[PDB]
Amino acid sequence: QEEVIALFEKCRNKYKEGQKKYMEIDEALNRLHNSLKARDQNYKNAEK
Amino acid sequence: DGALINSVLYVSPRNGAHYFVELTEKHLLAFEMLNSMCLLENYDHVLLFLECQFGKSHNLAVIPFDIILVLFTLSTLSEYYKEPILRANDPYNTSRETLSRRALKLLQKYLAILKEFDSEQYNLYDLELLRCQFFLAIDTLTPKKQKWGKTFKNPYRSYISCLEQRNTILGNRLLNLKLNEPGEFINMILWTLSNSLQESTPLFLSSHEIWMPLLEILIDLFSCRQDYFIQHEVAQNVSKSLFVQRLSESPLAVFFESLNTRNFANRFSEYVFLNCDYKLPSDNYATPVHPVYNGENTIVDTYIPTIKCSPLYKSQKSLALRRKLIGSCFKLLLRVPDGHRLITPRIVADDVIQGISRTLASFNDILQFKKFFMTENLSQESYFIPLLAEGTLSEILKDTQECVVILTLVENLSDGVSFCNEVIGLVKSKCFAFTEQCSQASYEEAVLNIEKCDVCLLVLLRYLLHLIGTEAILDAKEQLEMLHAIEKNDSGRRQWAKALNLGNDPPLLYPIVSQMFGVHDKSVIIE
Repeated sequence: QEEVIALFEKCRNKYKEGQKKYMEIDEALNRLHNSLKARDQNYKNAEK
Repeated sequence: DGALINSVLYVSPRNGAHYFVELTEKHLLAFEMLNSMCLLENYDHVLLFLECQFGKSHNLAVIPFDIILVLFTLSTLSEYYKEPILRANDPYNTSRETLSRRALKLLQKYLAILKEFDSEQYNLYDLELLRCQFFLAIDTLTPKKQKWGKTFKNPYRSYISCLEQRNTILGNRLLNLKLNEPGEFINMILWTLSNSLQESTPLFLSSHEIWMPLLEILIDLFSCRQDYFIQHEVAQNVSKSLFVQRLSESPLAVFFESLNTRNFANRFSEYVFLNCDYKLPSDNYATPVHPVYNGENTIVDTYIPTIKCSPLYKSQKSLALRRKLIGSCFKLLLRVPDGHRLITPRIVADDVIQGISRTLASFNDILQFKKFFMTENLSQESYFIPLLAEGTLSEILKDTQECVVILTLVENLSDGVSFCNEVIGLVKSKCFAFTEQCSQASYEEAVLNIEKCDVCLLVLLRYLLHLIGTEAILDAKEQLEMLHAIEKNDSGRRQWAKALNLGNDPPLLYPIVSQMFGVHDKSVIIE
């Protein structure tokens, strides 16, 4: 039972760190998407 | 007539064009800037260039003819089926309006500017240059030979046109190129006339957003071009036989040459009134129609159709467009010298009048009939509408009554007394009166014929008032007797109103003539 409860502790820690990474990557991806759209519009205007 | 047809001060006639106007430095720079922007597919800044200086200055910014063609093609990129393309071209919709709508609005505003020459508002050189550009566009939009179913010439050597190296704007082929194909001009006309009354959302949107405004603009431009051609391109004095040959080359002659079919009269009558309420006679073959620009008949997922038009609105607009087509036909015809007839278009005024009368008298819905015969400006449509009214009246009297009384009302519009005497003759003959041979079972169709008869007579009466006014309605006993005979026909119809065949009251035109020129029911209520 001690091994299994320690297994759950490490499982929950890995779960929380995975969600932290997932939020970080999703936030970065959304910011990059919006920035890319803005940069595309800016480049099209400048080229024209 | 006006200055638009008789202002040739700044023209520099050439072999291809007689309206040609040379460019000045400012206009040359404007043309170069517009073409340069159009090359970069920066249509938003083209429209902004034209709109930012519209109505804010005395001098006028003239649209080049090739930019006019670009705007014509842009007007076919309606949002309802081209939303992704338009959003991709202009992701930041700074004008909060579609490219199609802005281009169409600019086209209509510049057409309005061209239709009246305000020499005080705009200097004459700019107006003449604008006329030259529009006429060049129209001459580039010459229809191809009709099919049952040369690249680009720039008159100006001072600048390179944007259309020289391209033929599509945003995936849509240029309007001139699309219509300069053997069976596409007639196809476009039939498409818009059929979809003007469709209840299907994509077809009605195609007619209402793209093709009816464009057809309005094209018909107006062809009318102006026809007037300019008759004023200048002809040789003034003529042996009355070379003039017919020149008229066969007129812009309206080529316009309607793509509509000749086999028999112009009946096929034209079906074409103008396509998808109307009239019963199709003699089992005429159905006219195939297809969308002009790829998926005009589809609605893209992103667009949500959120506009509803009442049936009266759609019918009114469609019938007005049909009247414009018929009026252009009659404008071409009325110049034909008497006795002679046109060579290239096999068209006769009597044949067209009789065909339109046959189609009108076969209407089973009164709403479209009235929409056709109710016009906001009597003087504009004065040269053919009375003829159609009298012809439809004659045909209705022919089918309703075995004795066809000859109607001379059109030339009787000159003398009100003669018109009133003829009305008295028709009503005393009981032809205009409600007919006794009509049975009880077929009372509805007889009512329809009578109400159409009343509409035709009302149109002729409005034209009579337009040509003579209200001067001797009671001073001349003839008009008083005409009013009393209208009352006699009122009593005749009231006889069967009391016969109680149907609860609905029959059409009685006494109140309407009273409101117009019956002096409010003569002395029934006045005295």
